[PDB]
Amino acid sequence: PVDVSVSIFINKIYGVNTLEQTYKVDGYIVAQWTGKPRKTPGDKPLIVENTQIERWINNGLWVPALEFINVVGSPDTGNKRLMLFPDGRVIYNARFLGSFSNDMDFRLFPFDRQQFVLELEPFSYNNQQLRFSDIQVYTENIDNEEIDEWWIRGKASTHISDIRYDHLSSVQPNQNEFSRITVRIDAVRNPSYYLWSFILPLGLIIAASWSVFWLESFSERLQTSFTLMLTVVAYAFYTSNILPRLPYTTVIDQMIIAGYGSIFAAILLIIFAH
Amino acid sequence: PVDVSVSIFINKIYGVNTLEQTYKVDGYIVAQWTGKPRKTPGDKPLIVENTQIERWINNGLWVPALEFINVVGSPDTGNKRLMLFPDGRVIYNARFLGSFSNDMDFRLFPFDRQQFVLELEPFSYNNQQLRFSDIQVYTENIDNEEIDEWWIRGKASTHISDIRYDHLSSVQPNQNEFSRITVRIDAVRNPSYYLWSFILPLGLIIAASWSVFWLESFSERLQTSFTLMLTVVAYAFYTSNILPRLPYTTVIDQMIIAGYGSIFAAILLIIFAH
Amino acid sequence: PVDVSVSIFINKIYGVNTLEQTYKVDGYIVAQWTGKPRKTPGDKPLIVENTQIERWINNGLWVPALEFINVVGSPDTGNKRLMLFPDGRVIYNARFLGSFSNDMDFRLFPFDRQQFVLELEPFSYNNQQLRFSDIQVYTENIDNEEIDEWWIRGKASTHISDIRYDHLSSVQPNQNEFSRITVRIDAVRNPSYYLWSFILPLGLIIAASWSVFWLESFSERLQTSFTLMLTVVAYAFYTSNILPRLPYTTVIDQMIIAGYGSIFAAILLIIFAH
Amino acid sequence: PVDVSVSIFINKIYGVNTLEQTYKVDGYIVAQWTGKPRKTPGDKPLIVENTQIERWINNGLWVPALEFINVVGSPDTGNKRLMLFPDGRVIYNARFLGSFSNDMDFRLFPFDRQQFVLELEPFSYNNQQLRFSDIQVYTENIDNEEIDEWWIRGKASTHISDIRYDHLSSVQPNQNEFSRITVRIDAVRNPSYYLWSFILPLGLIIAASWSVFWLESFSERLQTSFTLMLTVVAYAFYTSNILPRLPYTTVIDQMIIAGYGSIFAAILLIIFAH
Amino acid sequence: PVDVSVSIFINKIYGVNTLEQTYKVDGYIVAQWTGKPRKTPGDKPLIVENTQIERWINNGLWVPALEFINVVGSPDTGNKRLMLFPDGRVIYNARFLGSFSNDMDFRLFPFDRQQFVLELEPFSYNNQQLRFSDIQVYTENIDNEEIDEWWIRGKASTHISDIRYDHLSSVQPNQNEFSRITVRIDAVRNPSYYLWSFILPLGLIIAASWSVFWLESFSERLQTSFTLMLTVVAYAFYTSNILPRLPYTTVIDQMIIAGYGSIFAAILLIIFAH
Repeated sequence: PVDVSVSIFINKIYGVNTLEQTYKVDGYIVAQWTGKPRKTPGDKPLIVENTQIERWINNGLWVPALEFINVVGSPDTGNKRLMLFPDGRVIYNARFLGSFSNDMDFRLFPFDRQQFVLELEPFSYNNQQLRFSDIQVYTENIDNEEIDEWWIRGKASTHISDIRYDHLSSVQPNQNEFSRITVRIDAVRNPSYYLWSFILPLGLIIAASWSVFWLESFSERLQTSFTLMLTVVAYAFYTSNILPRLPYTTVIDQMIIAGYGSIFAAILLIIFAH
Repeated sequence: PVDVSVSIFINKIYGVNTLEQTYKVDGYIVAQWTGKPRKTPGDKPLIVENTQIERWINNGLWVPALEFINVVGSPDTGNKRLMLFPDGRVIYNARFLGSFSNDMDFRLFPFDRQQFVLELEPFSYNNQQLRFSDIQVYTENIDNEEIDEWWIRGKASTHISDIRYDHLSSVQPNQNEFSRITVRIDAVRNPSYYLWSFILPLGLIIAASWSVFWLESFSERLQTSFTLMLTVVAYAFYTSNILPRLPYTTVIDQMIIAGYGSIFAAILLIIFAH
Repeated sequence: PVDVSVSIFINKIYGVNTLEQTYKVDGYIVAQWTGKPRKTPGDKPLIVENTQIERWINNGLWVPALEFINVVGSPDTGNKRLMLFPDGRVIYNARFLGSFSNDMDFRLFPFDRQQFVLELEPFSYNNQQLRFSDIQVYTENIDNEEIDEWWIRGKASTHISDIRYDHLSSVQPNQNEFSRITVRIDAVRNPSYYLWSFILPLGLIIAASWSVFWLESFSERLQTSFTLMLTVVAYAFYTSNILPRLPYTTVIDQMIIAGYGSIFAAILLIIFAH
Repeated sequence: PVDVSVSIFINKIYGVNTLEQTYKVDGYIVAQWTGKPRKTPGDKPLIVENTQIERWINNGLWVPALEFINVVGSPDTGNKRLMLFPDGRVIYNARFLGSFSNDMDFRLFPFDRQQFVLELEPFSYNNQQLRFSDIQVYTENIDNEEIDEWWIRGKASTHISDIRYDHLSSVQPNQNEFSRITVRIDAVRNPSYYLWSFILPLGLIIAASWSVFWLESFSERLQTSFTLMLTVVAYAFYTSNILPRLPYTTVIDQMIIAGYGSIFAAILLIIFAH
Repeated sequence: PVDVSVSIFINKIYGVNTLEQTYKVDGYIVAQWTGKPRKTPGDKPLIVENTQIERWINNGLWVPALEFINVVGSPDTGNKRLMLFPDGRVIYNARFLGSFSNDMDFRLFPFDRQQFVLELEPFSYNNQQLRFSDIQVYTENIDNEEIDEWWIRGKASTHISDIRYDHLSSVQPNQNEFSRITVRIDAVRNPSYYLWSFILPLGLIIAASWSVFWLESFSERLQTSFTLMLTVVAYAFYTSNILPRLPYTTVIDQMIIAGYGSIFAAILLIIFAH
């Protein structure tokens, strides 16, 4: 089994779409392994850039195809480098960009602590043919940065495991477990914008809804309550465009439901009084 | 006729757009068949990855093109593997991602029970040239998962049938029936978000619309009724962006129509009283 | 002139964007012609699938490029088949998907009767080099189906004509007329959704606007009339997102204008009374 | 210098996005020049279609790359034809589709008179190596047509000029001026939809805002004025989605500002009266 | 180390999306270096256009791959020219178009002064193999232009630095520093549209909110205050669609918060008075 040393450098993390539950990671991947010795022209190592790499693969060079498990669509791979050394070591450099997905729960939606997970795996070579030696993840550009509305905390966790694929067991009986690399980056959402845009004005709405019981009337009090109902509907307008359609309720959703319940409680209270 | 054994592994199902009536399925497809024996270098089977596969096809290797019938656009095929064995068996591995479409009725829109259908078929080889032996669908990653707002129930149904194409009968008189694989995954929509976002607040609107007949007046009662009309129009705003434009009416649509009818009934009632 | 028999099979028609005045047609195209006899290996016809077709074109095989005249962008061509027969006949099978455009008038917008037109034409071969023998259009999948909000009525009309190109007359003086195939599918819009979503509620708005003259007041009547004005503006909100920006007025637009005129007529009437 | 005769045929002009200030032009381009005589098989001219053209370029054939200067993104080039004649003349036919951009001022926004400009230029050959002889633009399909909301007036202007590039002066000292073709099509916007959708209802709003001074009250007059303020805000909602963010003000924008000023003038007037 | 002289010509800067914090730069890049002397056919320099360039790279020609560091996605590279001179000098011309990103702070959002940064760097060659001699940036087309809503001030700053990559230190111990070119264009936002669209009408809202204390009542004053609350919510609707979700507050956001605070201050003031 060929031992492959991966070095994932995260250039930037952007495009975090909470509705689609996806994010875009740009960076470079450096895979290194030792193969058969070769006689390159000159004692210096020879560098193969994009396209010229194929001629070498048609000649018979072994280059693994390292795919991303949790990618959405084909990754937008840019330039590729294949640096071949006389001794035998091969260094494969490539720039990747793709949309990655995660579970991404939203129980505490303004105060999310989500993990950006990159899963890397060979497409066709199992651990009896290709083993991952180690990975160092260099998240130096975004180690402590306020990317989008997200705070990156700490370093990036690295993990190497074996994944058994039961769909490949019928075609490959004894050898179907694949070496997988998991790269986890813990991210904390910045809650400031939601704090001054949603929670505080809806709190003012709740206070104004409490303030309707100071009238010595019944009809214009009803019109006031339905004006507040229209205002709460207005606040529920641009609520579903910031978080996905979740079966559970979040803080903004419970505040909207509390506003609806407060208005309807005022309605039933004045109807019971009448 | 070459017998081809397919093994569709569904990695994830996502992007279920109810307006477009489409969904995105990501996964791998494993086609296996036995051909002529060949002398690979070494007794071990030889693995061909993306691109190097073509050289083999130019040499004269028979590799079928398994298309998706119900796909929207070209599928975003990633890496491909062609694992050739000395004996003769050929294993074709490929990763697919495309937008698939189904009939997808919405009679009970918050309580949908839709089927995600994948149809697989050879493009050019009929059942006199290529027959599908069997398919095992491995939906283990999403067997019981809350993907998007959808619940996957049970396993995946497998079916192999023959499809007669009458447009190919004029060019191929006696041999125009094609072997087709249908993969059905039954999905149940999670109704919780709609339950606390649409039905309950519109029920409060209906209760408030009932509550207008407690006024001893005529003009401000009219202004109250038109304020409620504006509120129901506001609720009809973000109604057409969650389900497609259907000839029939659904539960949210009947609740909106009931609100409109209740307000107009109040209008005609107070006009008849005056 | 080579006689080419086309057989267009319409798999589905979807994505009918009335704002862009475009629609998406998916299906297969079967072109058949007789060329020089050839000695294929074996008496059976030889099938060339995607990619391997080019090698044959580099060898010198004559394969026409049948383009779509009214397409928007490049068509998303999937798999291609080239079935070569010993005798000489060549059958060209290809799967096409593209956005097509038509004139698509909207005088009676909820009750549209539009035609989906597919125009097929060789790119480089005129009728002195390539003539279209006949076309049979097999619209069997959508012969009577409720696709989107559209009803497909009857069969598909077929037509073969010669198109003179005056821009090619300066470079080709005597031979610049091209054989063109026009495929027309008559479609009827389903008016039910608009009937229960726009016409009926706006009729209720018109009735409520008539109902303002029952007040014995002047100021709160004015406030009622401007509340109705705000409601009509709300109904004009999600009006321009369902049909394109047309110089003429349609039924929804005339209903909105009638609502505006009714409110302003009420305003001028009460001002004249005062 | 090789004299190249261009013949641009405009099939259609569509997708005029005023916000992006871009438009989509579909059509064919016919470039013709005379080169070295060649012995084609047979006295008839030989036609090279897409792909087979490259083999000829690898053989050493001189085919210029005619780029579009004002294009947005890569043009969506479809089929290409290279018609080679025994004598020597070469005719290059290609179908282009791309997003083009212009200055596109909006001083009189409902009554725009904009020019659709296509700029064509060789990428690498200057006028010491490639000169444009003439261009005839055949805008016969859209000579007098109501495309989108735009009226095409007259024919298309043709112009051939030399463009000096100062960025190529350091690498090419004496020869850096390039022959450029400018194709201008004058377009007039159809003002009918805006006339019955924006100007007339906002005029009714202005009349109703004038009508507030008929009340013998102060509080409900204030509530009426703020209802009209909410209506003008509603009309300012779907105002910024039809024209881009311009430093200057247009007719719809001045009408909105006049409505705001009229309401605030009413407010200050009644406050001064009180 | 090969000295490479770059000449970046900025054709246009457009598509400045403040929400995505990205912008689109179109233009041409001219890289020039001196290599081994060659015997071209004829004393004149030989021009290689797109595609034919590869044959030369397969022959063994050294052409660097100059990537963009801050690009979003793959750049939409169009035509490429490789002009080879007898002496030895090679001129590489290419047209690039891609989405670039910057830090792009928005402390003074209507009065932004942002920098459009283009970072250019070889993908595989370090400064021991490729050194950047100089860069001249020719921003002559947009030197003083009102592109979008942005004013370009002055010329473009040029900078050449060495970037040490610590992720390449494990694979290349002593040689991992790369020559980088930074091109900065200072841009000033045009504040006119925001000045007459947001600040002035919200100032009128603030004045009207001050004007509520002129009523001798309590209930209709409350209804007036909640009508103003609904108007401020309406103004907060189309506020989050022009600037991204920032942790800090900007001028429009502070004006919205001031309106909310003024209305709630009026509410608490009249409640304290009652």
